[PDB]
Amino acid sequence: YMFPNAPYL
Amino acid sequence: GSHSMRYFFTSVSRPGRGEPRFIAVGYVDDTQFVRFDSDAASQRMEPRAPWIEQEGPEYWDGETRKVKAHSQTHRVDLGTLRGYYNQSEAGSHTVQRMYGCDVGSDWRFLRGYHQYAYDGKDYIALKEDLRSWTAADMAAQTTKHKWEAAHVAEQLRAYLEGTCVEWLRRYLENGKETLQRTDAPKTHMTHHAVSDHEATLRCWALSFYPAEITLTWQRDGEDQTQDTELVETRPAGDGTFQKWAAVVVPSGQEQRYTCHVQHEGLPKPLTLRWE
Amino acid sequence: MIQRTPKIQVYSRHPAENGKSNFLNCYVSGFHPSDIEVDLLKNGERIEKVEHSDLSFSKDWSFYLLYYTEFTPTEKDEYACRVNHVTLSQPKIVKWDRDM
Repeated sequence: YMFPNAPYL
Repeated sequence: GSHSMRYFFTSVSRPGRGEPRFIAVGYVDDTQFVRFDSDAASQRMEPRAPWIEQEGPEYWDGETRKVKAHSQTHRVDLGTLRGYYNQSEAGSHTVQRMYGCDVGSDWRFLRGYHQYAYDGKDYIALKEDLRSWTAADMAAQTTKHKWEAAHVAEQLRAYLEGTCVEWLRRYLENGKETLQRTDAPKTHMTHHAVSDHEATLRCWALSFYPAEITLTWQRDGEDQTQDTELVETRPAGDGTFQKWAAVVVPSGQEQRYTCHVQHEGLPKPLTLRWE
Repeated sequence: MIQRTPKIQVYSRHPAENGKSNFLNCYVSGFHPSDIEVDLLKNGERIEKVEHSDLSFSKDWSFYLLYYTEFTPTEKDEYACRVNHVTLSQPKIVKWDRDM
């Protein structure tokens, strides 16, 4: 179950 | 025993060939259980192990929603890094991301990770304390500062210590048959004459699970690390793994050599001899 | 940028027995960047029905893939894996040896 975001680099 | 859940993400720019490629894969220990490929037709998170096929549309829709968002984030990221390193629009570049959590043999949270690479090198990593960041170069410090202001470590720590390990434990129970199994190595040796005065003895380990194994040769009980050809552990394609280890044994010396196998699936470590 | 050469192993899923169905594998690993061309060859010619695993990577960021196809070994037929990558100046061909 994935983490909700990919935070912007 | 101890377990992990890990997600791996690859985003590759393809200048003049449309959208960047985005591949996401998820694993429990050495077992892949989900995938997403931006180039594929379904545009869905898809199962790759039979235990996760039981999960149901809420699960599949929510994992599809998250993986699609990531694909779009990593599209912006490719442009952002190109700016950070002053690179041309001509070249293809690679962003990788991995995260996940480890539990010990008590099934309690042990360790969490969340890190990135740009073009094959460490870019930024969450440190073990889940509170601060390791930034490789000057570009990665810009990212680090962004993430510090947006409290990204705090959100990640809560996921990695809570959600991540709760779903790991759920997977381990629902997929007990596949994920709590060990397959012991099936072992054998082969012997092939190099020439007239020596021969290769090759010690094999097949159909094992998980991938972790130690396979070594001794001569009269002295470790032969320097003089052993050892291949990387390789997948069989059916969820098991294979490995071999070989030595060159001069004439009439087979009885000096022992192959030693350690694996979680064996009741005791093996000592094999050609005789 | 970083360029790492693929390690290549060609092998069968089960120990090869003539006349019994099996899978031929070519495992490429340790490579960067991810663009790689992998062909399985039967007696020098490209096998058409070849599949591959989903692209993943190791702790060091380097990629790995498994290419595979169904095959029934015989005494006579020769099999190989042919790999091209930016690190290879020409395609590298590795022969299947039913004892590697």
